[PDB]
Amino acid sequence: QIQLVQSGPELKKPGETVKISCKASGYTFTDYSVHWVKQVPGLKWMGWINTETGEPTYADDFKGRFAFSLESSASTAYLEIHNLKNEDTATYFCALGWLHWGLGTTLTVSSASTKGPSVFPLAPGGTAALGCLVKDYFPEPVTVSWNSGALTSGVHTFPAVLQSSGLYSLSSVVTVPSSSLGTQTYICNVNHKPSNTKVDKRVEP
Amino acid sequence: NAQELLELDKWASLWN
Amino acid sequence: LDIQLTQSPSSLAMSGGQKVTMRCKSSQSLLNSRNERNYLAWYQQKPGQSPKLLVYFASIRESGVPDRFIGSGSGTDFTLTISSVQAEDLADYFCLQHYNTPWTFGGGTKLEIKRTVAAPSVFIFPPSDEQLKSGTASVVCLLNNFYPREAKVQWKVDNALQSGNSQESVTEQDSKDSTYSLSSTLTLSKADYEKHKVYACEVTHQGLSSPVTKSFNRGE
Ligand code: NA
Repeated sequence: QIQLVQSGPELKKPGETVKISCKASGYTFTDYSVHWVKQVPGLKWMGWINTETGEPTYADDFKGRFAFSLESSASTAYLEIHNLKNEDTATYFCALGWLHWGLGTTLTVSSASTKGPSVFPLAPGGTAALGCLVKDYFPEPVTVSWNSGALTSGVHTFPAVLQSSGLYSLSSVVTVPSSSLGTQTYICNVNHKPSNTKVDKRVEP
Repeated sequence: NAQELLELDKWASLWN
Repeated sequence: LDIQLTQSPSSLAMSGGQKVTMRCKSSQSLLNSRNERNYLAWYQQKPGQSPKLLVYFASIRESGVPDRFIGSGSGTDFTLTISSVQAEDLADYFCLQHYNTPWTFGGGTKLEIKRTVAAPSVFIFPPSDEQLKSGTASVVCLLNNFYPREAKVQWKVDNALQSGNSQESVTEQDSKDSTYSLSSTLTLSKADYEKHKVYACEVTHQGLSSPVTKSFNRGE
């Protein structure tokens, strides 16, 4: 019955403004406060907005660059963050007090523009490890498989890190028998849709 | 009653 | 003064069917004398998902939430109990006080699957020749399938400690063997890379009797 629908993921450059919407349904919008919470991979309360008067109240750490607003006839609350900084990269949630949370909106702040990955080999007891370094792409996500999905056992695709450069990188690795090195091909399949990049990298000793 | 009181408290705690 | 909330334990390794207990301690009473409710709520949060309300007013289970979840306490001390914990309950859990603003969250309890100690299998990868053309070198150290999560990975360059220029990433706990895997990536300019001969990552872990070092010499 109660629903809070947030806008989609945002990609922003430093100094820009982002505007995130929270569309409420299933109850009387103007009777109950909407709160905003920031989460970086714990939770931090940003403040609340009075949905009747429109008056915002900001937590101490969110006092200059942050603005809560309403479009009351649309039962919608807005969060604006101005002069974006790298520390603003996070997931933002609206909430009907403690009762119900929105699905959240992710925000990534980076100087980068769309960019395809470079894919480099991570070249190889009787256990060998091998992999692919998927470097310097933007934005998320990439997908990686091995031998077109035929190789799944022992595969670890690490979560991407947003590097100092503002570009993502990750590695995907797999362990295999040392004796398979001469008798089998290992190819990583990397897809990055935003740049139409598809790379199949053969990894050899 | 208890049920009505719980609803009252619940929603009052969420008020502007 | 701001209400502080202390949540423990920060991590708990469970076995299906066990009783799980986590606690929330507040710096000020959360009991509203006007309605005799405690303004504390408990939430469950799975990776990449939003928090879901489990218990509100400290001890009232949210409708639809399984009866294995139980909140208790009053004033400054609260607990969330999972009476017979299930694999589907693997998640982060946290408390929230909404007695006064600013609202404050406990630091969370992360539930994981307990298993026997497992030493990582360690591998080191030189940068590819192709990458070096770019003017950057990535050196990667892999710690494969270990438990528990705690591990120390120390880079060394020409046999000296190198504590800068590296970043770690860890996988989610494995669905089949309940281990973790970790990468540590050392990023250097081509110039800084070619100034040294020896690259090594030394791994300390509870499952290893002494630290293991994997290394290579440029040119072998
Ligand atoms: Na984003």
